[PDB]
Amino acid sequence: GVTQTPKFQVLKTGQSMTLQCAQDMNHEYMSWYRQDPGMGLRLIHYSVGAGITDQGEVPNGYNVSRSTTEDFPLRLLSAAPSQTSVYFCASRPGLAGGRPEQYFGPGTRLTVTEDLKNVFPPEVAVFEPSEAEISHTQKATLVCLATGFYPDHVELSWWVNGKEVHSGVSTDPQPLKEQPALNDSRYALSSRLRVSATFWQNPRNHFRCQVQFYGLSENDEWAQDRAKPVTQIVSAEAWGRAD
Amino acid sequence: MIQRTPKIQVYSRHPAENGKSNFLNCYVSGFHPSDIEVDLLKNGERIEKVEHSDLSFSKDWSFYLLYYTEFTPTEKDEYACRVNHVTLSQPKIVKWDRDM
Amino acid sequence: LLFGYPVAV
Amino acid sequence: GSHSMRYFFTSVSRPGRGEPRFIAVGYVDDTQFVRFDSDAASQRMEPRAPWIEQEGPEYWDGETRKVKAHSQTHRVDLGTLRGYYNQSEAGSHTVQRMYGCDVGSDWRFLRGYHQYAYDGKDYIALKEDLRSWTAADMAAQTTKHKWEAAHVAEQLRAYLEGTCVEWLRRYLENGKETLQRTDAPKTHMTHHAVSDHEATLRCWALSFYPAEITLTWQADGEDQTQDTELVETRPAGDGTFQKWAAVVVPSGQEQRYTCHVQHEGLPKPLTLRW
Amino acid sequence: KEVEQNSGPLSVPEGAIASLNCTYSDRGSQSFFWYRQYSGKSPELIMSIYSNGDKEDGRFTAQLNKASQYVSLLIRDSQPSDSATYLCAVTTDSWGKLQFGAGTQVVVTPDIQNPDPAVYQLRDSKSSDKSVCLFTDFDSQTNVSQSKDSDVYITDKTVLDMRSMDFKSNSAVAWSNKSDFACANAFNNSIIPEDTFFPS
Repeated sequence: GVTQTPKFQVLKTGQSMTLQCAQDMNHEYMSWYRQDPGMGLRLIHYSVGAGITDQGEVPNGYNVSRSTTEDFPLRLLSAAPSQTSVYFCASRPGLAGGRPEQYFGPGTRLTVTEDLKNVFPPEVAVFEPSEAEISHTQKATLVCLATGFYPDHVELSWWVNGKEVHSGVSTDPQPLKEQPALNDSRYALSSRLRVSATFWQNPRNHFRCQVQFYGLSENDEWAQDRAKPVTQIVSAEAWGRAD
Repeated sequence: MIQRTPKIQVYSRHPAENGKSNFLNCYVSGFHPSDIEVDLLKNGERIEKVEHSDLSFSKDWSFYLLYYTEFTPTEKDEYACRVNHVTLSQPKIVKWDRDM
Repeated sequence: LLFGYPVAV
Repeated sequence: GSHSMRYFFTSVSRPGRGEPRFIAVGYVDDTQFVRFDSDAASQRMEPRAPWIEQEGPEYWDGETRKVKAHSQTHRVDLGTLRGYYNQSEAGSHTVQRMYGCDVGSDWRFLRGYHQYAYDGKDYIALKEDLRSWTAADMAAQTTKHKWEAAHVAEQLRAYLEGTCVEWLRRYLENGKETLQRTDAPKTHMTHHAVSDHEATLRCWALSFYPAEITLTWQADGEDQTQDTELVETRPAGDGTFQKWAAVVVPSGQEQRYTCHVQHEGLPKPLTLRW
Repeated sequence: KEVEQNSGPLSVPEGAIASLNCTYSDRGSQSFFWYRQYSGKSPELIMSIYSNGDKEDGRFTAQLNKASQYVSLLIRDSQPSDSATYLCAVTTDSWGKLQFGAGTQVVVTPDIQNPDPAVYQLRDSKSSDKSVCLFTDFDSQTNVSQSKDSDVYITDKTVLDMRSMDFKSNSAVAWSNKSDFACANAFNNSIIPEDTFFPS
């Protein structure tokens, strides 16, 4: 279908980047949109065929090419704090024929910032079920917690005994901003994992809360007593208390 | 490919009443291909202010087209139509018979 | 109103 | 009181002289209301009937767009086709497309169409069921498979059965004082002479609308129709039509003949003497 | 401007029906769609209508009235998984610009055949400077208000589901960094069901 990379990208005002997009359906009509809370989807640029390209509802800040019919690369010359949004690349057959249906690509998230420092990676921490709930509902809820990270580019998951579980997981939809006042406000995210006391009280099974973070590249200049927020996998783990 | 010869018709929009304003038509039809050169004649001289319809065709794919010009007839002022099409070894001219 | 979906022979 | 909407598209290849020609006309019965001509100036879909001048920017912007699409596909088809039959680039070829709908007196759907022609003869057509295609040769088969895979029948039928009739109804109401008018032919007969023996009788139908008409010669119930002369119904230039028929008889056997004028503006089929 | 999806903030219980309305302005529109967008994801085309009428394929039903230029999507049998924001698209031709509606946010609120409101406290390997009150098992009709004291954080409710046990549960968390932290205080801003099991 429609594929696009990168998934997440953090940037500094003035930096250049190109969002990639491809379609394996012999479509002629590709497009690019950006989604923001206050406006929903908004077209930036769009092409009906090869070598054809044209302005949209918001073409200021973006360039775009269409040498081949399968790729449609969106380009940001010098990044800007307003370019911070989610980008979805879509394609349509056009004059090619078939279902007049338009299909969207997975999208890419981008957070721009005047000073490339606030690339705070997360600090994960798991909290063990309570003797009250374990004794009551006969179930055990473990609350994980990723904090101080920025941008809000994280993928958190639960791994028990070397596998990932989705059964009892329920992490927050979209994260919070710790200081709902700040411009470069860091975030915090939560998640839960519910289990039967019989499983939690079993000394030999291990629980791990994994948090993928997306930060700076390994080839990014830096130097302030602190490592590069490079895409890390900050984790937290916990064991049972047959207690 | 297919070739058809234009059926030519030259008449007027209203009863040719010597003196009153009227319109002279030259309806060419059933031709093919589309390229066709049609002109209105007045005493053997090409009339300039001549209008024509948007090329259309019929159920059998033949093309029809109408050429008209406002005019005021007189017992002696001759009008004709001149059509040219590949099917025509030589431009065909058709006078106006006020009866038809 | 014109049909909105032509396709090539 | 049936009505219909038809769209006619012609595209002609110009060997060595640039892009091909693209004419597009849209009718409602025997009346035209829109056009597009690559050769024209505006290069937009233009009105041709005053009641279509009432639609807004949204309409014309859309219609212009779609006709350029239609042009674009056709522009392509000429090259595709030329390949199919492996013809030379030196010659010019013609493509024609026609589609539309028919509604009955109840003004509801009744028929749907879509014929495609190349060099003056059917290339492919949609069957009445709107789910099947009829190919005219081995080349046209390729087009058939190609289209049976893109779902042209599926989308067109939706158009033909739905939006075509919905918009036709809209036009009819809007062109009330024009499209729903039914003009009765102003018939009369004329008599010319060839010699001291044979005369020529000519029946005349004039100022009638729609064009649907059937002028007939008859001999007290017979068929003087094999040896007569018919003329293609011709437009008058003001929205009405004209037509006539004539026969030869020796200045005599002329009072027993009959002309049967049939038109929907006439309660009973007219009959004449002179 | 062009297209209007009725209401942004919306809601609906389980097993019920969800009706989404959409209205477009271009009479010439000929192709209508319905997309589903799960938070942080891409819109997955879920419905296309080409003729005006009722298309009911799947658990979804789509209605199209061209005369009123209105578009529908009724979801019979509500599952919490349907929790997503529904986008409505319309266009004229293969070259027309697809037009979307601001999207109407839908919410499938789970019923708890047996409610058991309570607030528990859970600690973690001390190298972390924070404690958390886990408010769980609320009635589908409870709402977790905001946080008054900034140096104190909040979380918006989330439904958790257990496949083998056929038990789900609503929950939300509270946490922060300072010598004064009460779980009574935690949710001192909302319709906490009275029955709060506050053990310590």
